[PDB]
Amino acid sequence: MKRVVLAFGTRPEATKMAPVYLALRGIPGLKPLVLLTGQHREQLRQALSLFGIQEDRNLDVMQERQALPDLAARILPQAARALKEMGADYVLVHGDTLTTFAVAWAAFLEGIPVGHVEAGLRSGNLKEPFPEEANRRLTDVLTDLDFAPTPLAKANLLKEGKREEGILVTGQTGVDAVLLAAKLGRLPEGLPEGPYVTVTMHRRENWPLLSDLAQALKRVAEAFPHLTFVYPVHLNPVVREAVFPVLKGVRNFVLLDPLEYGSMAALMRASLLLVTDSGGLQEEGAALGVPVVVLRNVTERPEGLKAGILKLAGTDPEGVYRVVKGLLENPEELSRMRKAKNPYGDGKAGLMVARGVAWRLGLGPRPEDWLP
Amino acid sequence: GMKRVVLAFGTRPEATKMAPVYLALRGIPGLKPLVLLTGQHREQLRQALSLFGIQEDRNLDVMQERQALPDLAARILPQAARALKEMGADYVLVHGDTLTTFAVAWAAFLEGIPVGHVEAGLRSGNLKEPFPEEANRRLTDVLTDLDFAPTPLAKANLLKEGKREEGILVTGQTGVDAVLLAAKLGRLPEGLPEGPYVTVTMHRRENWPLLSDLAQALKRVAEAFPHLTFVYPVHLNPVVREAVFPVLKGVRNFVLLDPLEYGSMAALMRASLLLVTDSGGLQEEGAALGVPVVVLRNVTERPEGLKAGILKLAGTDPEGVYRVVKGLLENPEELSRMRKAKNPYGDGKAGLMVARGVAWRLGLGPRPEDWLP
Repeated sequence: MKRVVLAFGTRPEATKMAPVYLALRGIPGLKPLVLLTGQHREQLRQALSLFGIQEDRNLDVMQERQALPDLAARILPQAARALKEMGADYVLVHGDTLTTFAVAWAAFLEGIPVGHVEAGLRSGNLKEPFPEEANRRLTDVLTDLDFAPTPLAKANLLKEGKREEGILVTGQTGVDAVLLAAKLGRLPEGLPEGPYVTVTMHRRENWPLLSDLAQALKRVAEAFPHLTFVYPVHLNPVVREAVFPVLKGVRNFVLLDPLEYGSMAALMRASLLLVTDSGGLQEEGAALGVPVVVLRNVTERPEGLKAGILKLAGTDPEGVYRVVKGLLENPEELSRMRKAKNPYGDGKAGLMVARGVAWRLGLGPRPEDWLP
Repeated sequence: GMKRVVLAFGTRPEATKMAPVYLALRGIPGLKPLVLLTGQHREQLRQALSLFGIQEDRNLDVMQERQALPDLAARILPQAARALKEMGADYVLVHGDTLTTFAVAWAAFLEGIPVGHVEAGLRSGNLKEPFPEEANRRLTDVLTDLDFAPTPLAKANLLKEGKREEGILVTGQTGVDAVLLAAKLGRLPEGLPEGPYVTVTMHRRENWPLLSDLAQALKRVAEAFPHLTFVYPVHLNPVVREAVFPVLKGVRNFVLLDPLEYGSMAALMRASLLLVTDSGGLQEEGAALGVPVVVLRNVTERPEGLKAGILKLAGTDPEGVYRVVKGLLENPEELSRMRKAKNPYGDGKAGLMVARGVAWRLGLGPRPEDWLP
């Protein structure tokens, strides 16, 4: 039995790796194992529990901020020992954290092949993001197999000296993850009957406009009394103090505290539309086929704005009210959005990663690139 | 100067190639070079830097015992970051492909200090061979602000890894500068007869069994040139001495010495009309000094030298060696052409180019022009 160790330390990483773990379990001759490398073991176990996954080993790390050189030095030796003791035949890492490179380097120094999930993304500037851009580039120098989420990612890797045979375009495992989480998660309790409209103004950008936006949300809720608007506020002093004094009295509105990945996925899934200012929650909406209205007017990947998935409602208070209201009064246009083709993946990226690993371990054939 | 440039290295070979850079930096207004030793033999490296008149400014704390790679890197990283920050480094220069070199470069990067990589770009194209050196150099170059490539080929390798043109400078080898410096600072062996001299060196293990025959050929050469003194620092290996001593001891114009130090040997070669050797390393040293070299081999371990006309092959047949060496010593024009041949490794000023490259990055001067082969 070949052992494949997935090493990660944050909840976002855990959710993106869960589909990979699940697909590996379905391959004969392979056994997936999880090595936690972060802080907050309870939070990670909770995140993994949504998918019925428990870790196999945990590294010993400090619970607060540590100087980067000290963090790397603390992870390296531990990681090398953990990977050898776990009997790893292959190691999968994800993302661009310092911890991720340290684990990849430990594996390489121990002669264990490394696969990098969601690899190839580049800014072209080592000073931004710091030290993430360097972390991912360093990690890719050592990778046996790069799992690029897009054709562009593959192009980047090819310009850095990576061989085509060592690159597999898989699409985003995040797509697989949210689709599954939507089914596994449970809606917030106590919520009224639907239809629902999920609202989440997370971005710390619109600090001032936050109030005006809330005023617009109140008026749209009045324009749609037969619709329930669920809004999980970040219980932040600056945020709460700006939205609650405006929405608290709206019987049509439901204010909740931050939700967990599974619950938020289920809520979005059970919603007719998503109103947000977060790029992350916009991509999840795309995978779920849920229409999204971004409270912006530019920036980001026009991939989704390439018609379908999302639409911009600008920052203008009155403009937003009209954009959203116009949509909720146009459901059949919202139907055109839900049927939009997902440009981020087919929900089988996790399976492709697992098959790629099986191929490297001589257990199966090389899968073919995912095509948008 | 106001800006501080830390050169971090931990082995004698690295110190030798970095010395020319250190001295060139000391000559640039607004810059002050500093040395951070990163190896296991402080006193040993300390003495090596002595020849060049360089002292270290700080040393990392490294175990003497062998250690697993992950543990070594972990041991180096934190203290390196702290040392570079406490030394107030505005720029860091590293050399080589060791694990420590990458650990230092990563420490500098994490502290936000630009890093320059000397003699960068050489690749094997295989992460398994050499291990972990190929990985070490590729990792180091991901983080480098300026790569100083010894050759156009090295530059081509760097571009192939995503490095941008503006971030690469072809400098030639600082090793050339080092020999010239060592020759100038060194002193010839004591009590030598009045010159001219011919330096002789034979120690290629494969030539071992031919040493007696080759020594006899050299004895014939010495007898044919009574006015020249042949100086031969003989290696300590008893096998070598049993072969050469009985033949060359007692030869009037042959001087047999014990192995010389880097500087003393460079000085001897510089004072010689010709170098006779079977060593690739010494052949390259002769070329740095513009000293004609005759190689006692049937083929060269590098085509560059032969192509450049800096060396002549004499083969290993005794009669042939005599004919070639005697012929060359009686052909002043051929010897002259060899001394005037363009060195295919560097122009002896690679250190100055590296120094100017750093000054340019720090906004203290224009970008130097690339060395041309």
